[PDB]
Amino acid sequence: HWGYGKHNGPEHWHKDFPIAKGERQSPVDIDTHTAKYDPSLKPLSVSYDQATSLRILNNGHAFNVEFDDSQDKAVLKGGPLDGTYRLIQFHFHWGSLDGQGSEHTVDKKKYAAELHLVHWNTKYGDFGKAVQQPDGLAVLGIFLKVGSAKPGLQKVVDVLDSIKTKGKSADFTNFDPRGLLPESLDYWTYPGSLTTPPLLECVTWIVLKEPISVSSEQVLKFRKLNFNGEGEPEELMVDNWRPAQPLKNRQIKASFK
Ligand SMILES: O=C(O)Cc1cccc([N+](=O)[O-])c1
Ligand SMILES: [Zn+2]
Repeated sequence: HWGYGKHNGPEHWHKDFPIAKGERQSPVDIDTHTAKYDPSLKPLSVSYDQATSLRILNNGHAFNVEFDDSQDKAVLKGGPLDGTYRLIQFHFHWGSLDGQGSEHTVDKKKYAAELHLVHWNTKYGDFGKAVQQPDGLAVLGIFLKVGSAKPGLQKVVDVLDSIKTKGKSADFTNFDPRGLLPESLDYWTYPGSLTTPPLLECVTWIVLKEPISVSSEQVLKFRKLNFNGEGEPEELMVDNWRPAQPLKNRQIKASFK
């Protein structure tokens, strides 16, 4: 099955998921000089005051912080979006070293990590139906750089020891994702895909310009996770990022001047 190695990594995914070579794949490089300011874009509305996290999961590819998405409790709206998109989970992608890890790049710059807050369009009723639609998901992507610690991330880092290996979960209630957001909500947006199989072309991407800062210690704890299951040969969970894919016939739009 797919993963991030030599033998099963991104460069192989097309064999089981031919949409890997599609017209609207993600991530992409954001060429800041060619992304045009679009005055018709709105401010993003991130409403996470009632978000109800339930659990954290090592799925063997990353870890997921999961939310109760059975009511409109944590929603993303506005920005480039029509309608209302409910938060279901967040996760990250990161590197073996601070010089890589992000999926999107900015003028070819790779950040140490990238956070993805995944939301589904309520007009499709559930996640599984939403991923079948071109406007089914909105993913908010936030870059991480290494510097000052992010106090709001620490709760997540400290639970990771309990989900070291693939298939482990742990209760993770009352975590507030507002603590992961940067000051500005300036963004780039473009139409794209999931960045892991099945790579479905169902995402409006909203990538924030301003990274968050996390400490070296925090990211080092991400890198102590394992791709393998309990008791199997240890292979550190690092470099779980898909590289930039061809932009093809897409425009990246900027919310800011
Ligand atoms: O489980 C998976 O890898 C598929 C999946 C599910 C939800 C979000 C995703 N994304 O690319 O942001 C991908
Ligand atoms: Zn992701």
